[PDB]
Amino acid sequence: SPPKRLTREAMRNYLKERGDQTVLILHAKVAQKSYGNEKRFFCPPPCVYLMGSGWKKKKEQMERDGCSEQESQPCAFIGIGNSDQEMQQLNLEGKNYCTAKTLYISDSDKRKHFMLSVKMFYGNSDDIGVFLSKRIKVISKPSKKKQSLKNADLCIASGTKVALFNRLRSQTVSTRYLHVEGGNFHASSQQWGAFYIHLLDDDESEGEEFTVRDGYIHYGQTVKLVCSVTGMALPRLIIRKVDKQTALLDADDPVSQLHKCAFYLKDTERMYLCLSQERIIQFQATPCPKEQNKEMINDGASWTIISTDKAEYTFYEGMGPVLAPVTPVPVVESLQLVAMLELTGQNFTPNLRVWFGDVEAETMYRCGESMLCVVPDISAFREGWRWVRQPVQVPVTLVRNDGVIYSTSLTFTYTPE
Amino acid sequence: KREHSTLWFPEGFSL
DNA sequence: TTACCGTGGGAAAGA
DNA sequence: AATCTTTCCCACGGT
Repeated sequence: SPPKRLTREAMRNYLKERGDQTVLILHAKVAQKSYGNEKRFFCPPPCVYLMGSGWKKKKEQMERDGCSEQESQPCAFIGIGNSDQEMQQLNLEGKNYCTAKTLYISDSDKRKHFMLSVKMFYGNSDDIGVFLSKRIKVISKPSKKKQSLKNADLCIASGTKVALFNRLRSQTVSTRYLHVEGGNFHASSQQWGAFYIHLLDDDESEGEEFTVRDGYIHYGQTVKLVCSVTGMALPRLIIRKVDKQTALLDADDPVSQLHKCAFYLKDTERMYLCLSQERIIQFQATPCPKEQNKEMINDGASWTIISTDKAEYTFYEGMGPVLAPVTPVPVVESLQLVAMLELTGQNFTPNLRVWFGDVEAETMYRCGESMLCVVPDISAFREGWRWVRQPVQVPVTLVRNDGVIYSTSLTFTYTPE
Repeated sequence: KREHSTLWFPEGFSL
């Protein structure tokens, strides 16, 4: 017989308690393909996080229900989605995250784009599900010609996230990523930061507070690198095109995916953002022989630039453990509009119902990206109102027929008049 | 001025 | 030591 | 033909 549907009481318990389980996948937006038997590793390595207080609440529930700490431990595997290619284990023992350092895509896959697939389950074999990353573009190898703004996916827009890495003499073991730890910028061989790259007008002053521009980043423009997590920023920089081991002062073309970059620290005596082991410094460039248009830069001063993305999924076992995986997790991007509310997003299915607080609404499934629902009358929240006397705000939640709750950061407000 | 941050300065070197 | 391996430059093949 | 993209090849300097 079908599993127990979420009750109004169970929903109220959840709305008060809110121990959500979140799955985060931070990865790069492009990937170079591997030919024959070689392995061209995804750099930065994809990172999976188990966020929210729900993981501890699930752990304690399983243990109280008679699980050992080994059985209550969540297990993860990552690989190229929809492929005959092998999955690799992620080590989550004693940490809430793990990077996949040895992922690669073979030429045997003829797709122009793919998604990473994270298969999850508990140590007792209880299935959690399969979480997909955002879409990743396959590249044969970067172009040696200037980038046109027609190929928007190979460009970098102001206000987007990038990773930056440096490699010494083609050695995989030497890979170091710009990262922020303990309030300081450093060059980690194991972790990477996703940094907002903001375009600044040439006349914009130095300061913790700054005005940003819109558009695609070009070499020679002033930029700000801000950690998406810590809010740590480096001084105003000029992004410069690297040719061999020199920075070009005259290049103004659009910055492309996987290009080698130099970060001139604006208004200094040729100081470039540079690494020295795990340390981040500024190192003075040397003038080029017989040429003023270029400067010779230090080994740790060339940085490969790559746009990054994030897939995020939130779920809660509203009526306790279920047979069916919690996946695919619906994500709600926006809300629009007998009064109807339209939901725009991903992974919607016919077994979902939209809830306004503890009130279940008449839901109409269109596709995996669209859902319509009948807004409950204000009577549902204020017993004898007949109309909206005062504004009433209610959370919007997606609920599966087996009781699985998928919260949204979105509310609905009953507006007066 | 609309974006906020915490400034971090790297130490200078020249060989 | 030898063996094996990503990575990036460059050659060859394809559109 | 000429040119840019894709696939193939190889050795540096790492484990």
